Amino acid sequence: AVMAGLMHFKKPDITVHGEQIIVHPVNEREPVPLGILHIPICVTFSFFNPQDTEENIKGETNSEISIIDATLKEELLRDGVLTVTLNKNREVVQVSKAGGLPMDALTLMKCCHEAYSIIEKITDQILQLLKEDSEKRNKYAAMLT
Amino acid sequence: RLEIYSPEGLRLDGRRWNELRRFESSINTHPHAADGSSYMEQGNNKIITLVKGPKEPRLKSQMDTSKALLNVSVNITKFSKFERSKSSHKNERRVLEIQTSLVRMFEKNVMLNIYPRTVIDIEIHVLEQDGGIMGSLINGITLALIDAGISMFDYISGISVGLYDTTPLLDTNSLEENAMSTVTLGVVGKSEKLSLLLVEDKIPLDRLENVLAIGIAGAHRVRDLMDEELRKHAQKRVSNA
Amino acid sequence: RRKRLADGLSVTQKVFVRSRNGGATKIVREHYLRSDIPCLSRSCTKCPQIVVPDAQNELPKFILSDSPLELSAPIGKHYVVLDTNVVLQAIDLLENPNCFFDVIVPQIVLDEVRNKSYPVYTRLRTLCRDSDDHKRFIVFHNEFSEHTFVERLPNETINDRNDRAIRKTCQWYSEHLKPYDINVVLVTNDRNIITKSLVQYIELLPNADDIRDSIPQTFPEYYSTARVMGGLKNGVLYQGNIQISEYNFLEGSVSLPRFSKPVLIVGQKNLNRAFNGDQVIVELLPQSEWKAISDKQRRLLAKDAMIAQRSKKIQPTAKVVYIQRRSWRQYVGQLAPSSVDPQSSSTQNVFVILMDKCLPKVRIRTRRAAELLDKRIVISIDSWPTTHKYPLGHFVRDLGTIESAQAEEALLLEHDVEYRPFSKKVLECLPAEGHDWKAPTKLDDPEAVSKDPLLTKRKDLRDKLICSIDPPGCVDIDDALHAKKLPNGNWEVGVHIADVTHFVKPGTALDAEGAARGTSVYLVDKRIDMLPMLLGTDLCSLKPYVDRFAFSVIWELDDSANIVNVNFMKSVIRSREAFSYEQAQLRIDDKTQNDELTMGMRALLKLSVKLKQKRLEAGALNLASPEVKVHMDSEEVEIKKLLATNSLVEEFMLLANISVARKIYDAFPQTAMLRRHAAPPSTNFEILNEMLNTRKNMSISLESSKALADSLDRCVDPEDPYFNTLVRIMSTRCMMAAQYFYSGAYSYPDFRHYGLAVDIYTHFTSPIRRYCDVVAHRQLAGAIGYEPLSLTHRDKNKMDMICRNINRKHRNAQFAGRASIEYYVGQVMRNNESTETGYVIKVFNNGIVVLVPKFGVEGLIRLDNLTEDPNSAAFDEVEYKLTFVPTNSDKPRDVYVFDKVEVQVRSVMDELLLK
RNA sequence: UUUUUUUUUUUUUUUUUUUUUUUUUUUUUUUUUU
Repeated sequence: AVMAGLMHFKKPDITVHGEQIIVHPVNEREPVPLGILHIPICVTFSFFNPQDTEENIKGETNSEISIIDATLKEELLRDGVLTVTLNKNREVVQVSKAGGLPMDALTLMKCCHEAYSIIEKITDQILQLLKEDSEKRNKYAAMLT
Repeated sequence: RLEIYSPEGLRLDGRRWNELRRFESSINTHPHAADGSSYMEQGNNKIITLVKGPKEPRLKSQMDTSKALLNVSVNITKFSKFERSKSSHKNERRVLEIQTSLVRMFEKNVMLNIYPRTVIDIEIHVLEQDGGIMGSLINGITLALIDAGISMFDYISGISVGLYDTTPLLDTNSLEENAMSTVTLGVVGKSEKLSLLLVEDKIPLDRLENVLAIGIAGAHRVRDLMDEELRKHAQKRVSNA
Repeated sequence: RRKRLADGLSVTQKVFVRSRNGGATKIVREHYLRSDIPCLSRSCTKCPQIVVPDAQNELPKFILSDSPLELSAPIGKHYVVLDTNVVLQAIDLLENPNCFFDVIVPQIVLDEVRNKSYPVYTRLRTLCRDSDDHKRFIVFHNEFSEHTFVERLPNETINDRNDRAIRKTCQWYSEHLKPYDINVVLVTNDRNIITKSLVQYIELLPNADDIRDSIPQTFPEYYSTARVMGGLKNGVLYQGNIQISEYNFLEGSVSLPRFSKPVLIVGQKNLNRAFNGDQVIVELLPQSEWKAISDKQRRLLAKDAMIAQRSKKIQPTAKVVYIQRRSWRQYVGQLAPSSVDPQSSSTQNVFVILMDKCLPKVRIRTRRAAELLDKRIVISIDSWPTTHKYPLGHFVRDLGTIESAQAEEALLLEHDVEYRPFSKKVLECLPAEGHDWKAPTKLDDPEAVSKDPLLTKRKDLRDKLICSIDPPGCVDIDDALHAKKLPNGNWEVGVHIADVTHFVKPGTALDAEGAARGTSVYLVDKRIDMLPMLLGTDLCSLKPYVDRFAFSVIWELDDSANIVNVNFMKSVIRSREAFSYEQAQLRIDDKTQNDELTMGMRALLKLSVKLKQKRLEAGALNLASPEVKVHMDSEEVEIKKLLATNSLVEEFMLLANISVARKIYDAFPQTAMLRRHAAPPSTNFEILNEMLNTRKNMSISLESSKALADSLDRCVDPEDPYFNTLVRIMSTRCMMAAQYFYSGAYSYPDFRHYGLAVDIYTHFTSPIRRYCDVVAHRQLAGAIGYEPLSLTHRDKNKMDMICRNINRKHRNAQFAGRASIEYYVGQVMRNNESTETGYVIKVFNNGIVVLVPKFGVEGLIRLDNLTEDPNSAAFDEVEYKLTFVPTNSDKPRDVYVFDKVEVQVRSVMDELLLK
């Protein structure tokens, strides 16, 4: 929501008149948008232990369970949580795993690799929706001439 | 403009790419103030940790009939850096985040279910700070908890790894932390399972596994050092007493 | 107090005080001491047993020779250890290929050099990196070693501690290498260990007479650094560039942000020892000294100067008290044949005149001035003491005899163009296969797909007849064309561009060298390339009959040449034939050939005709400016001509550039590499317009691009059609300069390019000879999902640095090419003395400017020699006409502009003159 | 062969924001293929 709102916003055009500034009304001089450098998107994972703590800490098998985008019922019973942010340039913006159930590192890397396929589709969807909204506004303004 | 990593394989302080800083720790330093205590020195870091409890709760509201309540408090002094801090750090969101992360880390390791209707309090004082402070906090908490005779499943060790272009550097200091992105890890025992993973700046997706492996090996060495110190202290304690 | 940790590794403490702008802070650092620092000598047999690999798992290499240079008794077989002042002052001797073959540089010396002068540190690091079987430099880490580390004694300056550390390092080498009878010599010009000064060591060499001349050699004093900083902070002192002209050497101007106009500096003493383009610190002068002792008074004086600049006709003056930065690069100059003494075989003092006319004279010490009387030399400037009237310098390198083809090198150094061959490290990045690199026959072969994980996207377009047209002297190929007819009646076109970015990777030495040289420099006889021969000339050029990787763009342009389909992809093709302009014209005009390839070529010709008609509809700024092509080959100054094929590929390249610009801007709206050409002012236009409506009686409209083009087209003369090109080239010198930039800097209205009336533009088609095209290729490869972009092209600061660098190198290359062609024209006209005509383009009150149409070199004839008794001259600006009587036959004759006079060329003593 | 059943305690929440800071600069003419 924050990224889409930032990419949808426009601010009024202004000019500097000597020492002070002038803020033009919107019905006069066509407000202008902001500059966006990249589009980050977050994904959250939830972890469950189907065994006891002794098996998790001293066991050889790794039988922990990971799901994506838990509901309210699921996230009230989870043992751990992980959030990762990524962009379309294959950059890890941030990773947060602040305690919880200990997890093997290969599983965490697999989670990080699964998040990228989701973020690509989300980015494309946002861009398409913004383009369609802009076209609708332009068409209505043309029809109102 | 400085030579962070020279063509001869040397860093600014003279270390190589896979070497730890000087590691010194002490146990039972404040017998009259707490049940367990430790003093940690990692490079130029200086931390005091005190463990109070298990004990009767202060208020009847903070009582649980199935397990104990665990609290962590972190105090960062105004003189811990070269430049004096303008205001206090007590109520910053960063400090609250650190405290919550530590509590959630150590909830799963301490056997809180064998101390019902009690509270355990951890108070931490940071006197000097020179990079990689989160791992030092983890190591100090582990040592102080073991010194207090509180049941747990295994050790947890903290470590920091920086990525300089294509070169991973182990156990970075303040100069390196201001010039590259870093990763902080918390490792359980001698396994590959992570209790904490913290990345705060940008890192390429195809360069993270190598950093993780380097950090895991470093944390295993840190665990070895802590175990050796603990065994030596126990031997001295039991030899005469 | 040090502690032993684990493996002979010790740690100490390092404490010092840092002084910021008024603040004091103490810094504490930890310092580790090791015992695995190798001596890096190939004769040692015990150090190779202590080395460890680095992060990339590479063992250290041993560089220093086991049989070094042998001097006379009693030293023999020596090594050299350097000193800080020797490195700082004598860097030219170290780079000399005739001395200093085996050199050791301690760590403290390198640190001090880096602190005091970064470029010298960079050059020293380059010397260390490029070690071979001729020169060998190493760096020894004496501070990190536990055998050579010393601790600062109480009450001792830092210089003493550093000198003691250097001597300890020299001793450690002296005893370490003894079993191999190798000695160490400490070279330092200040005041066991064999210690010799720079002069003493040179005299021991077997070729001292060949290199002894390269040894490095009342104005008010400058203010102290603390005083200058205090004055700058309080607002008392000001900083800016200084510009000095060659006509007057006793006056200069400095521009300051707080003032609307430059502040004048007048006086031989008011100007301290300063050059042109220096960064200086100025201080205002009292009102009693303006041209017609406390901070508060000086602020009041600054306010007075600010209020007196607007209207009062009194110019505030200033003086120089400090020099911030100095250019002082290597300068090309020639000996002055007036200070030489024939009756003197001893060392004498001579003077050298620099090619740059804005710089003063430099005194040079030598003893073989007779052999350099007629030659060009390279020198460097050392210092300008207060007592001396001229700066002092030393000889560096000898270019060659004056007027020789090779020596006249000089323009490359003066225009700052790199021409030395590539190093071994750059050539390492090239493919190991060399000329045996061939693309796979099948793109899906298991080995082909395994070796190229991205080969699953590369298309196969080897199924079309592809032709390329380039000048006969061209070798590197960047373009290729094809055509075919669709059944529905639409015309399909495709432009093939070489894929440089496949073999060039960001973060490599090859990439760094390519990015340093902004563009390739082309000369009529020689050529300087941005890329190595092996890659660009052979492996990357789209040669016919062989497979070559390329980037492909396809369009579906109708009979009216309207875009309906545009697509970009990376594919594999194979060129069929290569052509030239005249050969292609004879091919298309050859009627007996009825093959489909010529039909495709003529379809491309008609499509380009339609495209250029559309462009002229948008804007008709078409130019015809000869470059004065010269090719003598004396066991004939011609004019370059535009042919149909020249205008054919031009439209296709323009379309590709526009399409790539639009695509990359849509993909990356903040870091897209684009080019622009702003609308120019009117002063240079209005002066020409006034002159034309005075004499020629024409007018040029500045309404728009089409209006200006129509105005240029209006000026027609039935007698001399060459007058049209005269006003075209005259207007060609009035507009602004096109500059590269990144799309995140300016707004979209500022993206317009005036020359072609295009709202957005970029450079894409020639990645071999331009780095901007390489950047555009990387952007367009990242704009399709083929590969993610790198890091350097997603940051505004790095893009700005790249833009500045490429703009500077483009301008320098243009200047160098113009200088070379002008020099060749002058040489070909000096040897052959005949009669050559000319045209008048400018009238002066005491001269006439005459431009030769067949040569393109303007000439000025001074009235002092043009007309006898110059007081009788009469010129008026009403008709731009001067009245005089010629020397040969006295008669009142008037001179106009655009007239015809006969001009010849004489020798230059220190140029054109009336015939 | 009568006769023999032992099992402890507790009640209705500590009070005042986002800012969370270190290693040093430059210079005068469009477009394409070269």
